Amino acid sequence: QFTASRLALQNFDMTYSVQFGDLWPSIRVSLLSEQKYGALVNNFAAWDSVSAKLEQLSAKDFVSEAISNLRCFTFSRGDVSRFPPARLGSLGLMDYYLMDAASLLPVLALGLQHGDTVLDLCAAPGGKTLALLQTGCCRNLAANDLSTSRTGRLQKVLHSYVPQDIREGNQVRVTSWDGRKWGELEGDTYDRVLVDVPCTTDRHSLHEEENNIFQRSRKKERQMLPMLQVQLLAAGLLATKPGGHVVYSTCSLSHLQNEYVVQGAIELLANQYNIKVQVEDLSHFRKLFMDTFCFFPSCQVGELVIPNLMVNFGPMYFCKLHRLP
Amino acid sequence: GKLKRVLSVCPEVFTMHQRDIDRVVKVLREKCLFTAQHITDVLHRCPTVLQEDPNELEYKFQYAYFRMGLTHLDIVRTNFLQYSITKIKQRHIYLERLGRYQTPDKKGQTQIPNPSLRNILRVSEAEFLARTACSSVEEFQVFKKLLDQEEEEE
Amino acid sequence: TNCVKDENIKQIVPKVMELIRCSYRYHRAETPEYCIMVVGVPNVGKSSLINSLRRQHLRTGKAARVGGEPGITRAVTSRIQVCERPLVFLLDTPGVLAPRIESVETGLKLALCGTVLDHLVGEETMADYLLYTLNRHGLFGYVQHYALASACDQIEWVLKNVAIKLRKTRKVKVLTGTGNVNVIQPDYAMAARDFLRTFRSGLLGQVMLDRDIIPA
RNA sequence: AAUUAUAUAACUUAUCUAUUAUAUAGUAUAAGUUUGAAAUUUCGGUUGGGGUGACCUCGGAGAAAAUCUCCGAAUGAUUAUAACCUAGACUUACAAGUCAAAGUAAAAAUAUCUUGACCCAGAUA
RNA sequence: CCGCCUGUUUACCAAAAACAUCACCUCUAGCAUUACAAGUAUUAGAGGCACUGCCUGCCCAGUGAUCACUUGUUCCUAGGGACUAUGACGGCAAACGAGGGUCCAACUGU
RNA sequence: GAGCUACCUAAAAACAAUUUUAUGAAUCAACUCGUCUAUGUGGCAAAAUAGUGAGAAGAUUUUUAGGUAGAGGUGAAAAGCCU
Ligand SMILES: Nc1nc2c(ncn2[C@@H]2O[C@H](COP(=O)(O)OP(=O)(O)NP(=O)(O)O)[C@@H](O)[C@H]2O)c(=O)[nH]1
Ligand SMILES: [Mg+2]
Ligand SMILES: [Mg+2]
Ligand SMILES: [Mg+2]
Ligand SMILES: [Mg+2]
Ligand SMILES: [Mg+2]
Ligand SMILES: [Mg+2]
Ligand SMILES: [Mg+2]
Ligand SMILES: [Mg+2]
Ligand SMILES: [Mg+2]
Ligand SMILES: [Mg+2]
Ligand SMILES: [Mg+2]
Ligand SMILES: [Mg+2]
Ligand SMILES: [Mg+2]
Ligand SMILES: [Mg+2]
Ligand SMILES: [Mg+2]
Ligand SMILES: [Mg+2]
Ligand SMILES: [Mg+2]
Ligand SMILES: [Mg+2]
Ligand SMILES: [Mg+2]
Repeated sequence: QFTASRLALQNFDMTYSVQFGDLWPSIRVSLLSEQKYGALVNNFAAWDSVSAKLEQLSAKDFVSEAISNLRCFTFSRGDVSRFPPARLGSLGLMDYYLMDAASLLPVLALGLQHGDTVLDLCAAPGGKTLALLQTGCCRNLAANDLSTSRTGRLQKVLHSYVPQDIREGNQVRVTSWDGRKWGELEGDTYDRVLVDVPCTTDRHSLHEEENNIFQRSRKKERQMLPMLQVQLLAAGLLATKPGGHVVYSTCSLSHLQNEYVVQGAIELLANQYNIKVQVEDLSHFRKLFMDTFCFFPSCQVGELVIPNLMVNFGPMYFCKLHRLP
Repeated sequence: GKLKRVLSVCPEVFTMHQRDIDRVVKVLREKCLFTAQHITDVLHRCPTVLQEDPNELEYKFQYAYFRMGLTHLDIVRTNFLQYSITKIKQRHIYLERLGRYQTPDKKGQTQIPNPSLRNILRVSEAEFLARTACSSVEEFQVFKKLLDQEEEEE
Repeated sequence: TNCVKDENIKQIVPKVMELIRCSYRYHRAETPEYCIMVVGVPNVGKSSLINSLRRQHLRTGKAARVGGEPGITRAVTSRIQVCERPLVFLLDTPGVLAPRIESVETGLKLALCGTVLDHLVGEETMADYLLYTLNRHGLFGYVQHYALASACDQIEWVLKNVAIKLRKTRKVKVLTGTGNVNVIQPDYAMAARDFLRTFRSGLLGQVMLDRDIIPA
């Protein structure tokens, strides 16, 4: 009677062991040991206060160091130290958000520009959605999540981290509707459409026990995930204005669920709707964050930040798609 | 000769109170369930066992027996008790997650060849990492730190 | 493969592994246990193959009833574990021949090796076949084993010699012209069995019953 | 499985003797702890019947009020801190649950938005 | 085909492939005046298991070579001392059987 | 309540003929058992009859008196036996 985590571990061994070859051992200890958190400042009240204290702890912003307007603090290579819990600031806004450094990369790779309307088709609580608010280059951020409970969390996160003036009536907008239906609701509307599809959440499913995608009863859903992911990605691609950019991000490493999904979407969009979407090179990004990330350089489409005990930031897969017309 | 080595390693066998001597033996026989002859090997092969809190000693046996699959004879023949729990947990767990070790199921079957218990502990850290685990030294050092936190947060 | 002396039986599992890798598994793609199934005609060692692999890999012991005469294993049984590392199970099934064998000769050969109960053929239209092929193929070994005078190609003669050697006789009713009479006679039937049972035991030599059909 | 367990076994502190410089011995008993021979009691519900799963209370939407189709809650943040008293009613097997004039008192009207009985234990005054 | 064999059993639907069995194996016990036993480890008790021959797993510090290093284990503080001279598995043997399948001969009102 | 039955203690009995040998060997009576079929099924019988069978110098069978008692006894384990 294997538990949900047992099945998830069992299923991963047979598949991933072939995908990476001899890196599975390394990638396997990382998922079962612990995670590494990267703190993101709120940029609204303590833009300086939190930065000074964190530096005294020896934590350094990896984004700022790489450039050598998002700034997220992470510890040095191989340092296992933790971040003191976030606190409420003088202005009434939290000091910083603790998130997996990898989650920030998609946002950072989305090439945000000033005066750009941005859509989060499946806006998970905080995470990438909060980071987009941190950057000032937004006009009308939108967020959606098929489930209503998580959005309730999303509103609290925004409230505690975003001043009311910025999150005005039209500045942000939270609607709990289906994502695939979004293909019709809007069209050629949002310049940037960050689409993070619901995924297998490898790291989480191993540790997580409740609501695990690998439960036997939930078999129905697990098989159909690639189909649902394609539809959600298709909906976002239709919505993006001509010449717009979208990023497809996923938490897992299953090639069937990361590399084929984007290629699939391209073919379905190529044929049914007679549109062409061309991928954008991220190799320059690859070379920039070598110091504080561990990714295998064999991904045909997109990039994939595998975990590693030295770094542990992961697992993420972010692909950038530009709509040529 | 058995007394000679035992006395040298553990001079206080004669000087320890009857309480400590009896308690250690009772665990080995009443809880660990070592045969009469095996116990003598434990006393002679690893004299230091006589100075370990009975409960602490019992844990060490349990960890091997249940969470490693070693038989009673395997524990005795390999001088397993002489090692320290801290080192045992680090090396075994490291492999148990790398996928280079597996706990025999009910049937006693394992789908991978577990490396020799000598390889787990007897060899040096550099030998253990290079051959049994084929891993870099740094990653292990990082793992040791993480391991401790889990104990603290256990 | 030779089941009794575990010849070449190791190679089977790697080939099954490699062979499966090329194929698809669909519904069972997630199961980690590789279950394969053994079939064939009776008395080919089908049940023995279970045991030979059962021991060669798992080193456990016999698990399927191995018997000389056809029909020992009747129904499709449950799985029998064979290996642990690939975790390979085997399904054992009863021997099936055909609803209709092709030719009278193939059916005659198929009885030589012991695939079909000999009394369905009589054991007298089959002993003759041995002498033919044994002499034809040149394996003149029965003469030495049965201390026969010299090579021959007549069942009534060889079975006369074999019967005397084994000191076996019957009381058989013969029908003469003045009425039935019971006369002691040498066991032609018993010699045929023993002549068949020596051949099948391999002490009469190695044979290639299908010859000049394989070359072509 | 739950609750026990001077069955045996062990230790520990007393009690009672011996001794001894405080001390190691024992022990017609009491109090603990460990071990467990035993003892007592039980086997929720709904699901052609058997694996597993699941589901069992209340709230929101459809069918449209009988079973079916879907979402959520065992709160959450905001805050002006929202008093006492008392007509008439709603709802309702019981139980629990709703609304509220008048009067008085604080202040200088306002709480906005979206749930578990009894017993028995507590905490402070 | 199964069980080594003579034995044993579900008085009253099961006589057997079950049970016992010599042989083999593991565990426990260093001892007297009521069992074991008026005995003393070539003994006694508890329990497993066909025997014989044949086979192979474990395990058997490493490298120099009876010698030195590297290890290992401990302490004193990353340094300093102290110490370390063969198998658990299979494969098979005649004889016997009111055992369970099968064949032929003879025999017959089946 | 062990006059049945299970096991035990003490004191006693029985085993022809034939062949092997020097025996839990062989053929087969007495004796012990109960394989297969038929009859019987309120029957002669609350387990028998008639045939056919297994053992038959042994771990055999039988006789007498004693022992173990229900939270138990006995058990070459059938959860058998204990009127
Ligand atoms: N010489 C020899 N005999 C073999 C070999 N394999 C099996 N046998 C013999 O074949 C008989 C066993 O057949 P078995 O393994 O039961 O095969 P089966 O096909 O499953 N039997 P069935 O006829 O019931 O279908 C025995 O007589 C056994 O000695 C082999 O490799 N060599
Ligand atoms: Mg009421
Ligand atoms: Mg009023
Ligand atoms: Mg027998
Ligand atoms: Mg007999
Ligand atoms: Mg009966
Ligand atoms: Mg009887
Ligand atoms: Mg009988
Ligand atoms: Mg009977
Ligand atoms: Mg038996
Ligand atoms: Mg019989
Ligand atoms: Mg006939
Ligand atoms: Mg009596
Ligand atoms: Mg006589
Ligand atoms: Mg006799
Ligand atoms: Mg007889
Ligand atoms: Mg006889
Ligand atoms: Mg008896
Ligand atoms: Mg039984
Ligand atoms: Mg009675």
